[PDB]
Amino acid sequence: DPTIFEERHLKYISQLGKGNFGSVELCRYDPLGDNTGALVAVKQLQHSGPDQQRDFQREIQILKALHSDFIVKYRGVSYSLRLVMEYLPSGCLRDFLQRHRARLDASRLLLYSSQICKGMEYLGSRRCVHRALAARNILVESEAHVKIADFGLAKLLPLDKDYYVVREPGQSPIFWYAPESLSDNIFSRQSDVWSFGVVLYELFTYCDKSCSPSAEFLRMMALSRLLELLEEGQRLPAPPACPAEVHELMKLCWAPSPQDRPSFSALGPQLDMLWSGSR
Ligand SMILES: *CCC(=O)Nc1cccc(-c2c[nH]c3ncccc23)c1
Ligand SMILES: NC(=O)Nc1ccccc1
Repeated sequence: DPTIFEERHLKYISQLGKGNFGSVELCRYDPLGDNTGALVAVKQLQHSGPDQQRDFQREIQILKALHSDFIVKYRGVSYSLRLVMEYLPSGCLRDFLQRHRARLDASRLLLYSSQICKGMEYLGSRRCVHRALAARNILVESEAHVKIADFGLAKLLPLDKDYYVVREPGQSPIFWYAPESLSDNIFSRQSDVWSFGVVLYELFTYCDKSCSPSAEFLRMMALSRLLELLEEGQRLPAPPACPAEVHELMKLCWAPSPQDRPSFSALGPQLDMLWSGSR
């Protein structure tokens, strides 16, 4: 098995991020001990109950089974249990957009949109719901290439259903979630499409803090209140210089009824042809 990384050869470098039940660390897999080894990102749990340990075992199996240019690559595990992934050096898309705004044009955002869409299309085809999709957990491999990451809330669909219900949703951020998620804790590939709409909003505002989803809710008046806005048909406003056709795609992603939202398969070509027509 080349899929097993020895604890002793994973050299801690620094922390990339920390949740409440887990963290990701930049490490060097340095078996030769000369610091020529490759950088990897390593996820582990802290203060984890047995429930979280099982979830993490599933998460590892899910990520491992996904083979897409647009999904963060599984490399292996270390055995206590640690998930080893490729390191994507440019970090999360949210911060990247803020930092490099000036050198990213509409074309580039469409490229990212298209990559994320393909990624989500691929997920759907493995009957996986991501749920957490947002600019803060999409990663940047390069200026020309993003990938979906953070499968901490990802779940495979029941084999007899196209959605699932979660019993306790925790204290996750509400501004990316579809109404059926907010009202009944329902999640599906069609709720993912809603979330993708919010990601398009993020991309095309370059994740400016003053018009973030959370900022725009506060202006436009917690869980009960947002849900009421959405049922009334209120949506995030068109980003300042957003191409009309992108804004329209967002609004479709945010259809009240899950069955009226476009599929990722239908979004893909529409985004790709806006790219051709912009560049
Ligand atoms: C945008 C802030 C944030 O939460 N970024 C973040 C958190 C945790 C991990 C990463 C990161 C950066 N490069 C990586 N490569 C692979 C896996 C995770 C990872 C970024
Ligand atoms: N999808 C969408 O428009 N949601 C929303 C609406 C108002 C405030 C925050 C988020």
